[PDB]
Amino acid sequence: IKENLKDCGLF
Repeated sequence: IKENLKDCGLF
């Protein structure tokens, strides 16, 4: 949801 991009490198 949020984690799959936040704990990768987006927002």
